[PDB]
Amino acid sequence: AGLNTAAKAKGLKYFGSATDNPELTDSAYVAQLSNTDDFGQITPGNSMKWDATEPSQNSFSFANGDAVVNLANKNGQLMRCHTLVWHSQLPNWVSSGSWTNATLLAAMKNHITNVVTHYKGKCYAWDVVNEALNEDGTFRNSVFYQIIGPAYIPIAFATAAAADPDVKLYYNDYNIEYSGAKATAAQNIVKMIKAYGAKIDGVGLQAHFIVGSTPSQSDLTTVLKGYTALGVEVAYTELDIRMQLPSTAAKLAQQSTDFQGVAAACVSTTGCVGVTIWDWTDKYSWVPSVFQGYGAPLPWDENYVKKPAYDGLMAGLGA
Ligand SMILES: O[C@@H]1[C@@H](O)[C@H](O[C@@H]2CO[C@H](O)[C@H](O)[C@H]2O)OC[C@H]1O
Ligand SMILES: *[C@@H]1O[C@H](CO)[C@@H](O)[C@H](O)[C@H]1NC(C)=O
Repeated sequence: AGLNTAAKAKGLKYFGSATDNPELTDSAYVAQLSNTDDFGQITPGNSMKWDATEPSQNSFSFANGDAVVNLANKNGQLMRCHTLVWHSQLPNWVSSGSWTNATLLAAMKNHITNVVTHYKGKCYAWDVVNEALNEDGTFRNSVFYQIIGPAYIPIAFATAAAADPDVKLYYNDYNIEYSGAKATAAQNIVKMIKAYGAKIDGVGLQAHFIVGSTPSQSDLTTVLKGYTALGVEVAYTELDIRMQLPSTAAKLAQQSTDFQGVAAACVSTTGCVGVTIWDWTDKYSWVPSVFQGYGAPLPWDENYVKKPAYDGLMAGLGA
């Protein structure tokens, strides 16, 4: 019947989509987001980030995050919860602070404990740390790395696990889906977390790809299995395949094969639990505001009509 029914028939836990709170007032949008043939899982694109949830220190705010959970609960959809520790979308008090290791650690741990406890029981997975790596596999020089050093990563995981021992704890990043220094360094993050004694359950592969320049099915699968070999699960967490505009029939067809290989890579790898696309309609994609000249990245167009990529995904899921 749809992406989620097809995914589950192949043993995946879900096919799902991100969304954001302004979109939930569009009734036609909501109807399709709520179609559980296509979506069995929801990620909040923004309302669980640090700026949204802890706008002042020790002053938490959950209305917007909770509204997305409420919609998923209404529909019987799973949640992925996104994201606890990240260098972007920090409130001013974090980025402007004069910190020591002890005072930033206390603020970081408090952030994690409060947000995870609030959502205890409500999330399939958390993206506990997001985008901790440079492209060469060194650590990104965020405020957390500058002040705390590499230990911020396992400390974040351990803190989340203490607050909610049941939820799957993920490391999430982009450009870790293809073979290379960054992917290898993501494997090393998994190893480091476990060497500290902290828990890590999954690797989240953002999968912000480019039409005609998407990793091949074979490389995607080698990379997925490089993580599942480590005793973790994997998921594609933010899948979109941006095209260099303008859109054409030929580009739409290439986009379909590109999406097909992603889905098929996941099915081929036991331990790949699911795919989430980063929203579902071109109308609401983040891409054009960030990648000048690119767009049309998703399986439905800006009029909410399926594109060839929808069929590519179904074919990769063996439906
Ligand atoms: O802010 C980051 C973006 O920088 C990140 O951009 C990458 C860059 O490397 C790639 O071309 C990949 O396709 C893009 O997504 O994307 C995630 C975002 O949070
Ligand atoms: C910060 O302190 C924790 C001990 O609580 C430690 O694991 C970490 O390595 C320290 N980092 C720095 C730069 O001192």
